[PDB]
Amino acid sequence: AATLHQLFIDQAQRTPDQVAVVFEQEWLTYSELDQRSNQVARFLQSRGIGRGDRVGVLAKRQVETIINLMAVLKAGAAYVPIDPDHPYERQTYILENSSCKILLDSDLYETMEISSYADGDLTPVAEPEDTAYVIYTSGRPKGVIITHQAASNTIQDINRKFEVNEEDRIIGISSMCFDLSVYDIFGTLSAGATLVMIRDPRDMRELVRTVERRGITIWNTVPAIMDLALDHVGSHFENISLRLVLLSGDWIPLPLPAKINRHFPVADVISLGGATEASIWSIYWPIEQVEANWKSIPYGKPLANQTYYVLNYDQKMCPVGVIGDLYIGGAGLAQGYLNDDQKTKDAFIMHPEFGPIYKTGDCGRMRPEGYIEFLGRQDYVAPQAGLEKILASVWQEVLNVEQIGANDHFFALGGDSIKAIQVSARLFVQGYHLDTKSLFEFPVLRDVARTIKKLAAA
Amino acid sequence: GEQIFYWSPAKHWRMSDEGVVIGESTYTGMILEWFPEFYFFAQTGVTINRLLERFSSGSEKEANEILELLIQDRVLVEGILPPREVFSPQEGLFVNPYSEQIRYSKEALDYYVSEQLNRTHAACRSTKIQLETSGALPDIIQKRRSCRRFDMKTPVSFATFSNLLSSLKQRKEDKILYNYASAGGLYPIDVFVYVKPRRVEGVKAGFYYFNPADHSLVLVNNIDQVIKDDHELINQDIFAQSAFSVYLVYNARASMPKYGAAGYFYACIEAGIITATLNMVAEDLNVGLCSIGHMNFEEIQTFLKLEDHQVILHAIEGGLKIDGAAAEN
Amino acid sequence: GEQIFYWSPAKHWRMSDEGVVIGESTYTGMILEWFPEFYFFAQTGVTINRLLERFSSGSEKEANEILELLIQDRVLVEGILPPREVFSPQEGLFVNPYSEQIRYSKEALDYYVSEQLNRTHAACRSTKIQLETSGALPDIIQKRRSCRRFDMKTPVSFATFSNLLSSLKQRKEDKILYNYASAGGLYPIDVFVYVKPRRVEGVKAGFYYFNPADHSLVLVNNIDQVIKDDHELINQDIFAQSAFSVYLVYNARASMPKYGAAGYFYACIEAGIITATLNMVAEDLNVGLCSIGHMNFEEIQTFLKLEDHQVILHAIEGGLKIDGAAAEN
Ligand SMILES: *P(=O)(O)OCC(C)(C)[C@@H](O)C(=O)NCCC(=O)NCCS[C@@H](CS(=O)(=O)NC[C@H]1O[C@@H](n2cnc3c(N)ncnc32)[C@H](O)[C@@H]1O)[C@@H](N)CS
Ligand SMILES: Cc1cc2nc3c(=O)[nH]c(=O)nc-3n(C[C@H](O)[C@H](O)[C@H](O)COP(=O)(O)O)c2cc1C
Ligand SMILES: Cc1cc2nc3c(=O)[nH]c(=O)nc-3n(C[C@H](O)[C@H](O)[C@H](O)COP(=O)(O)O)c2cc1C
Repeated sequence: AATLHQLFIDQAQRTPDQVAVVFEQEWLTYSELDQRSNQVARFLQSRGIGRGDRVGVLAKRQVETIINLMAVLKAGAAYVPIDPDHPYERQTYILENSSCKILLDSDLYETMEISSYADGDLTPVAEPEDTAYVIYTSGRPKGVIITHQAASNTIQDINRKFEVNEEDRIIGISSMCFDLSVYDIFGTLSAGATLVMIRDPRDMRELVRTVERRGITIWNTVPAIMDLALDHVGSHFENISLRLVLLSGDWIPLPLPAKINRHFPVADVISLGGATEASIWSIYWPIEQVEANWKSIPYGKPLANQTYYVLNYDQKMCPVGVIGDLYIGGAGLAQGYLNDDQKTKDAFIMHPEFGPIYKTGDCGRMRPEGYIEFLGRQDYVAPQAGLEKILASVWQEVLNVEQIGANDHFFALGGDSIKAIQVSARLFVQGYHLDTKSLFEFPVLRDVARTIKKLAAA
Repeated sequence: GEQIFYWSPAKHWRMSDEGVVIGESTYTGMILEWFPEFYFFAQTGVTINRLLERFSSGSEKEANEILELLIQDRVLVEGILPPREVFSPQEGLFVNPYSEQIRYSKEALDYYVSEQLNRTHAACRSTKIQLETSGALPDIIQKRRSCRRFDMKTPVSFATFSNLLSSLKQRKEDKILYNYASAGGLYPIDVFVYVKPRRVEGVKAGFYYFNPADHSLVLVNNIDQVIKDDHELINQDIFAQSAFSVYLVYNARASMPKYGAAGYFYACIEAGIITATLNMVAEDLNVGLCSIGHMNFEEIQTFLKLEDHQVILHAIEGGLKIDGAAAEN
Repeated sequence: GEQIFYWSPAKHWRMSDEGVVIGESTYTGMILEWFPEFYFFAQTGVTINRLLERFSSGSEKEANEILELLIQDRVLVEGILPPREVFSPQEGLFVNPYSEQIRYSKEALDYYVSEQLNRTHAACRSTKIQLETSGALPDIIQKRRSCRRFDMKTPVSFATFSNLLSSLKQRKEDKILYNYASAGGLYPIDVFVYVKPRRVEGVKAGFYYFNPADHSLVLVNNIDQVIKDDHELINQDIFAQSAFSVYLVYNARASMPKYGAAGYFYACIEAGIITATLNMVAEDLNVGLCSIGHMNFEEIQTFLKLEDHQVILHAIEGGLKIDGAAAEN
């Protein structure tokens, strides 16, 4: 599978007029993305960017960001995504810790007049053993070094196991600072499919309209996004464009496949997850319908070119199951942590009877049915209106409290992003069909009440 | 390189104690000092930047908020107005002698209609010439009806679809000719079609521009699609069943340089000429059509990537007529 | 009992050092003190008497002079605007990329036309579907041409004239039906005909209102007549030869109570539907027709004794096609 950018070039020659990536009103075809990524890649080389370098890119929800990413890979260098909403001190840490030379934003192709550079093919630079991207997690944060050979193995097997082709349309919900997006960008391109970018990932109502309006066929998020979105969905809703749901990240709730099957009766929902420390994904397990219901959803078998182990204290396989630590190996393994030898030596180790392995830190057991089950990881006043009381009651059930001041900031009870959507989702269900966001921009309980009620349905 | 905005002809105004009345809304804040000079300035065509330099005097964030709202509320516009905005001031000129319940009550409307269908001009004299009905009318004219339910299984054959759309093509014969009339022979109506999946043999879903010179469809947009929420409630089942959607678009650049504003008027007439012409070829080919007065044209206009000099005038839903079932595909 | 006048939507304004700018004219005298409050007052509908009481303050002769001129110059109007006034503000919104010589030079126009007939939408993709011309079109559609010279000797037979006008009549069949479409089935276009002497068998010269419910002509005016100076120079020979003139008139009372301003828009579309429908029945009966965009409708409107809620949208000249001579009578 060579490199990530080579899979795009080969497919861009097959279907040059196919849409490559769409945001809102202007979008790039495969020939357009190839022409503008070549022009910027030559611009990077004029600044001395070559093999072994690392380039910072800002993960804004614009088609220019796709060009910069592809242009960095074409220059032979790896890219490090930077969240534009992160504070300056955290953005600065990653840029200096990763030893990046420059940072690319959306102000480049027009600002530097790069439309004048050459738009033709560039004799390759990167090899499959080269680093494609370094992404930082657990913000202090640690970077993960993923190679081109590794990132291509995960992407190639998803598309071939699920027959991703030109007719597919992938909704780009995950932020590019999260490794999941790599399939939304590169896995989509390697099959000739179209990527639809999302302006706001926490606007659940817009996510629903986007799937219906643009005929989205592939959904690839953390299961929390699908469960929160289907709580902004009426009881009589039904969509037949979505044909594949890839869920990974955090636990996988049991009531969620029931929601997915009832609203997308044609979607093949797949329960997976493969640790960012490896190629993004590593485990493959389709919901094989449901003939079994207990208390947990099993992880699955290795995706491809990867292995799984339940190991004890001497790094030996636990017999006929035996809950233990979870290890992975194969072609998906990362090179290591960037500029941290202590974490790399502890996490990436050598197996006495097999190739290198990585310690996920998760706990689990091999079921006698052939699948591994996930068993956890780390061991050790009064309202002034009826509408204010209803809104407080929703804050009470989501945040588990009693009575609150209307001026208590929504996170005075520990409220976060996921619980912010949970609050507005329940407000949406009962008939307050307005702004389901705007929970942190408006601290006052009443200010949210004036924003969520009125108008609503029609 | 900057966008130039004009005061909308559809918006009339007044100054007030409350604030600046524009249309049906009263505005407050910076906009009160900018006015009325802002009105005078805006008919001439001004950019956002020039407006800020002239009126900002303070927070450019405070100046941008009022400018953003006048563009949003369509008081400041970037190009020609759609028909609905053109005609909106006429409501203040028509004295309505009937009750509003005609629009809300099927019983009040059924009576208003029967009165309007037996109306006569008031200045009629007491002389009469009874003519003759003895004539015969072509069935394609006399049997045309508005079809609001279509065969959703049998695809429109590629031959049928080609024949229907050949009514709009060019004919080279010492001079370019069409099969329908056009003020000044300028033919400024762009014709677009949205085709639903599997409903027209040979045509993938998507928005196409019909080029009458080649007799070809040229794709504009296969990503987006028309949905039922883009249609008025009373029309959503018409659209649901239909195989394709026709959109009649006025190209001001093909008309106004010669006839001025009357070319926009002529294109509205020409839209009807096209609509009626279409509905007859359709009857010849056992295709049904139904004209659609209103729909979310703001979205369709965006899907078709129309320019500032193009506005959608009319829409038509079409498909094969019911007569026999088929295998479900 | 007093007449109520409204500020015309087609007129936009500005205050000046010179005086009161309204449209393309600057006004002087009393009107400078009355303004701008007069503008605000006038959109609401005011009489001449009420205006005098409020603004006269002096010579009622001096007050009447400015009121007489604002009504004459169409700044103050008594009813719905004709199409040409409706669309007039659009000139300030259309940026023309061509030179004015298209309108003054047959050579500049012939080039502008050929460019507009080979135009395409700019947002077209590089995909194509070549359809099929193999089809057959009805001769009544494909052979219709604009006829600008008519047989001035052979009278239109009473049967032929009756058949042509039967395209517009009603049909009772559990519900009133026409042979052509109409937004909401309200059919708000009044149809009038002017017949020249001796040119239509059975019909004396004069203006008639066609009643579609009876299928009858009802005289409106036999005293006045249409002349060549009522027509644009380029059309005077069309009218000279023609046997009759059709006038399409919008009856706001048959439409606007239901659809508001959009009903005026719909009637403009319906006028084209009628025009096109007519031109096909005519081809079936070897009658020629030619649509007329502009003419002195201010006079024709007066001859027909139209009310405030009626405006003329379109005119058509018609007659028998040339093929053989006859005895001069
Ligand atoms: P607010 O504004 O902050 O709200 C928005 C937020 C940020 C809350 C929300 O929109 C959001 O999370 N948006 C980001 C998109 C997204 O999906 N981000 C998640 C990263 S995807 C990546 C995570 S990971 O799997 O690598 N984490 C590794 C680690 O997770 C555990 N794990 C994951 N799936 C598991 C399953 N199914 N079962 C057990 N454990 C699972 C493992 O321990 C694994 O090692 C994924 N896509 C790549 S694998
Ligand atoms: C501009 C226009 C818009 C129309 N819109 C609708 C519509 O939205 N829904 C509908 O059911 N019929 C619609 N019609 C159909 C006619 O209003 C009417 O039902 C019929 O066409 C009158 O003659 P017919 O019944 O023989 O077709 C429309 C017609 C016109 C001319
Ligand atoms: C609204 C309208 C007004 C027209 N006015 C005139 C006119 O004043 N004089 C004229 O010679 N032709 C006039 N025509 C004829 C057409 O502009 C054009 O000459 C011809 O109809 C195009 O197709 P045809 O030549 O097959 O009829 C008019 C057509 C339309 C639609």
